[PDB]
Amino acid sequence: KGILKNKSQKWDEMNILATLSPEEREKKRQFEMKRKLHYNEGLNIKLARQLISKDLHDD
Amino acid sequence: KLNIDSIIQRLLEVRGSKPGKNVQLQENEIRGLCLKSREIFLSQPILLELEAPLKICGDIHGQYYDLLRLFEYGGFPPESNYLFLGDYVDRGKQSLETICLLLAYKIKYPENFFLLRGNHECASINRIYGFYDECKRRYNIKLWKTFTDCFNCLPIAAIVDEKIFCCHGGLSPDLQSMEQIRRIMRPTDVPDQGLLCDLLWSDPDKDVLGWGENDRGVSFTFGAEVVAKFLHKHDLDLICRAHQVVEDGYEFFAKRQLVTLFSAPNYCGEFDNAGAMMSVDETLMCSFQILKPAE
Ligand SMILES: [Mn+2]
Repeated sequence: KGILKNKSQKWDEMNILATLSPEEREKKRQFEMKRKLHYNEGLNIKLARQLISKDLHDD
Repeated sequence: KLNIDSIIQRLLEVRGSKPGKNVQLQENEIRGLCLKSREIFLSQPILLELEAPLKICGDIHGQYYDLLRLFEYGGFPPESNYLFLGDYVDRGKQSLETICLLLAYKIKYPENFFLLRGNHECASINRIYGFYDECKRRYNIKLWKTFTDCFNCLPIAAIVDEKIFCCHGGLSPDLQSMEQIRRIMRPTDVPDQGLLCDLLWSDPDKDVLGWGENDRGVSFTFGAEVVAKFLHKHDLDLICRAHQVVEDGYEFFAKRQLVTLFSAPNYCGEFDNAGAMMSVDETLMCSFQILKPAE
């Protein structure tokens, strides 16, 4: 029985319970920076394109 | 003639093993998966309208062992229905096993198993962030080209019971009508700007009023009130997206009107985040199944 077609949304509050400090303030800042450093896919879009381009001009 | 049951069996054979055990499918089988899945994607809407119940997952990034842990927790198809938000390849060790199992399940249960496009399902990101290198090492560059062709046909967003809007990244300043998503033609590459780029690239940001610049150097950030207005206009209750690793696997935004889901725990051996999956039941009640970080 498929669910592809072509009610009001609530939260399981017992599940949110089951799953700020200045010392914790630091841990969060460091994660945020780690994450920003990691997400650099923007830096290399041009490069990737040129690589695809010349692999085509190979033939 | 493609043996889907055999493909799945073989991929599922490593279920008990230590993380990183490879599965070696045949080249032609992998092509088969791409061609058959591409066909199904093109035949279904680019904007999925779906019914609960279902499980929604965020980024996997080739963490195959963790993909198997998710199905273990949530139920292997068809025990449960699935919607994945993208980012299946890159970053991790086993992009191939990951996408192959997902493509195989797409083919086996085409109306109970769904895959959206992420920003990594794109040649401009794929060339560099691991997938190309993986295809070359284990098979050939031609296989990567085949995957690219498949990815270009992936659907872009889903609406669950007219209430939950799902896409990989988030909103777009250009998203005024759902019809604009429906009008996007496939196959298509991801543009550098505009609607399709934003749906896969944008981020929520607490400190931004309206639309702001994105540290990524692509697309935008959007504030809480932008989310609120959108839900109001389109008569929805929740935005569900992926795209950013978060410490507990999921994270709420804008008084719970948006949730970020990220399914790869211990993300690429660089973070020690948990991974989460969202269970949506028949009354649209949402709960979270957490994959804890390594003890
Ligand atoms: Mn992403």
